[PDB]
Amino acid sequence: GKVRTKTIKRAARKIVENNYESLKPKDFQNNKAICSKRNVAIIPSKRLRNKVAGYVTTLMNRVVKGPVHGISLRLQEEERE
RNA sequence: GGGACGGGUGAAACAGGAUGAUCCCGCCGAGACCGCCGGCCGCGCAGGCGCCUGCCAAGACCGCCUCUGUCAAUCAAGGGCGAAGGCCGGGGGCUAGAAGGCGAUCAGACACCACCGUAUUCCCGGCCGUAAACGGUGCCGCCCCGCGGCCGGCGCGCGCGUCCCGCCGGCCGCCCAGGGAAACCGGGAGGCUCCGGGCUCUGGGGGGAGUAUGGCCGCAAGGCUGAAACUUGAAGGCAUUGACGGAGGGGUACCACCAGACGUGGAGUCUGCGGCUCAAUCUGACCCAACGCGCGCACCUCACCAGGCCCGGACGCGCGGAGGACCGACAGCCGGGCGCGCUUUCGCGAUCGCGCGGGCGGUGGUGCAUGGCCGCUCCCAGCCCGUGGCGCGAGCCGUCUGCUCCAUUGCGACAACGAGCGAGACCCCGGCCGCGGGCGCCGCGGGACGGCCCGCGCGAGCGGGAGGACGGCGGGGCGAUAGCAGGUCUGUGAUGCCCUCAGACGCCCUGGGCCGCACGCGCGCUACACUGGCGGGGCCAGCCGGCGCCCGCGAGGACGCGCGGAGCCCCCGCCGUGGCCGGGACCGCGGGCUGGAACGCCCCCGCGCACCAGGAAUGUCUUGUAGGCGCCCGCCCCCACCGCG
Ligand SMILES: [Mg+2]
Ligand SMILES: [Mg+2]
Ligand SMILES: [Mg+2]
Ligand SMILES: [Mg+2]
Repeated sequence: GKVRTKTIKRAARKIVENNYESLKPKDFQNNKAICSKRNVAIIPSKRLRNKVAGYVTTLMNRVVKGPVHGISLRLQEEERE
C-alpha cells in the first residue's frame, strides 16, 4: 500500500546519512542487503526490511536530485566556502 | 396591428379570453413617489431629513489686541415638541392592503402560498401622548498610551501639488496601562474598600400585579399615579464541557445509494415466538442489540402435574441403653408396587436413641447487591502523561479552519517541547521457486518493496504502461479509554442477603407433561415445470475416509477379515402443455431397527391436499463472488428441513 509509518521514515533517515557511501539512488537489492547487514541495523522482520529499503531508495534519489531537509549528509564541504 | 391562449405556483386551481384577450406602438386621465449617485458622508433638541426653480427666517463651527462684566450649572411644579397605528370634521381615490370573500395544503387550516377587496395609506384643521422612542450607558466640568481614517474652518513651508506640518471642532476603528463576574470598555464601564467635584431621577428575592380601589386627563381607545391578602425557594447574568439541530462546510460505507442480480412477504411443511385449553401444558430473552437461541426433550436429562420409599440429622452437652440402642424377614391380605401398612415371632447387635445448640444440601428469589464471561457503543480512530504557557476558575494549548491517507496515515507550520497506547507492525491459511528428508508430502528458507518507465505534485503522494505466480489493505485471529442499572444467581466446591430443611423445594422410584389447537408472525425446506420429469449407461472431488461372503424386492440380518470416495453434468430413449408421467400433504392394509419400554425412525402396495411465479411492504450481494449441486462432523440408544465446515 502507501502506509509509511513514522518508524519507517525515522529509521530510513537515520541509516541513510550514516551510509551514503554504501547505498545507491535506485537499487532495491543493494540497499536491501545493506539494511540486512548487522553493523548498521537490526530489522526483526522481513517485510519491515523491504519497506525500509524502498523508502531509502526514494529518499536517496530525492537527495541526488537536490538536498533534503533533516539529512545531515556532509554537504557542509560544498558550502563551507 | 395580429390571431389563441394568458395569468399564477414548489406543483396546481379560483378570476381573464373569437364581445379579438396576452403581445407591439401612439395618445389621454388621475393620484402617489424621488431611483442608480447614496457613503464606519452630513444636518437637526430629539422624533426625523433626498425632483427643478424662487422666496422667508434660522443655526453650529472657525478667525479676531471687537463689547459687557458673573449675567452661571442642574432641576419638583408648570409649559412646548413628539415615529407608526388610532379618533373627530372636511377633501381626494393610484398603488398596497387590517376586516371580509374565494382557491389550494393539511387529519383539521378559520394560518403560512395564490387571487379579489373595505377602512387606512395622501392633503387641511384639531385630539391622543405612547415605541427594543437603544449607544438597552442622565447633564456640567478636569487629567489621561500609541497608531490610523473621514468632514468643516484657519495658519505655516516648499520644488505649487486640491502636496505635508500643525491648531480647533465633530464622526469613527484598533489598542498598552487600568478596570470588571465575565462578555468587554479604554474620546471610559479608568483616575474608587488607597472607597468624598456639583445637580436630578430610579431600584431593594420571584409571583399576585402594572391587577383592585380612589384621583387627574381624554370624544373614545386609553394614559399618569398606584396597594394588600395570599403564595413560593429559587428566579436571573456572563462564561465552560458535552448532546442535539428540518444549521453551514469537508470526508466515508452494498449491515447506504446509482447500475444490476438473487430473494422474502404468495401456498404445503419443519422449527421458535404470543394467545386458548388443560392436572401440567416448566422457564429466560422483546427494534437494530428477543423469536434452529440458552448444542437432537418416550426413561434420565427436568425444573412442572398425580402418587410413594430413605435419612445419606456431620460434630458438642444432658439423659437412656446390652437384664438388649437401632436395624431385617416367611406365611396371608391391603395395595400400581416394596416388610409401605396390617394378624402373628422369629432374628440382628451399640455401627447408637431422645432433647438442646449446630450443620450438610437445594435447576429455590433477587443479574436493580456482586465476581467472571459475552454483547453493544464500535465493519468505529480515536485516548492520555511530564515540563512549560493562558485563565480567579470549571477549562484551554500541546491534540492543526492547509495538502494527502481506508485510517490522529503522513507532509508542512504553530506557546509549545518531548513521550506513550490504539492503527500499522504481528500470528494462521493460500498461491511461485529452492534445499533437505521421505511409510503418508512435510520441515527450513527466498520472493513484492508504490521497486522500474512515463506524467504531475516543494512534499507526503495521486493516473497510466510494463515485466512478473501474484500489484498496490488476498481471506481470517487479536483487539484501545470510558461506559450500559444490556444478558447470565438454571454452567461450577463463584458468592452476599432472604426461603426450605423429616408428611422436605434434599435424594430415589412409577406414570403424565414440556409436543396439546377456532387464532396473529420470525428464520428455513419443498414446488409451481420442456433452460423439464422418468428409465438406462459413462464419468471426475475436498474437510477426509473400512471392507468381504451369503440371505432378503427392499430396509435390514448371520458369519469373517483389515481395507477404502458423489451429485450437478455428458450420451441414448419415452412423455408432449393436459393441476398431465409437474407436486407429494393426508389416509388404509403390511414388513423391520433402537431400546427395560415406541408415542420414535426406515421400507412396500394403494389414495393422490394446497400450488400457474405471488398486494401494501422488505433483506443480501462485487471473482472462483452470487446462485445452483451434493458431501462430512457436532449434539445423539434411533432421528437433521438446524449449526460449524
Ligand atoms: Mg399618521
Ligand atoms: Mg430607557
Ligand atoms: Mg463610592
Ligand atoms: Mg420584590
